Amino acid sequence: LQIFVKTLTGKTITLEVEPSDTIENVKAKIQDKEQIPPDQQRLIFAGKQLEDGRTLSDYNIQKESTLHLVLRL
Repeated sequence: LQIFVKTLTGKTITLEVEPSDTIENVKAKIQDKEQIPPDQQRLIFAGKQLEDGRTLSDYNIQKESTLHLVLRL
């Protein structure tokens, strides 16, 4: 399963994910590609900030969904 994350430079990266992946799991995938610690990451889907603990399927995030990475500090 693949989703897009718009990166700090406006660039797009694709992430390979699973439907039951947690938001913490997605932040760890972004840490591996962009080297931003998960605690400095805020992830947005359709204007709403995603929270650690919940899964992609919990937010109805599906193939080709786009998350927005913005930095906290």
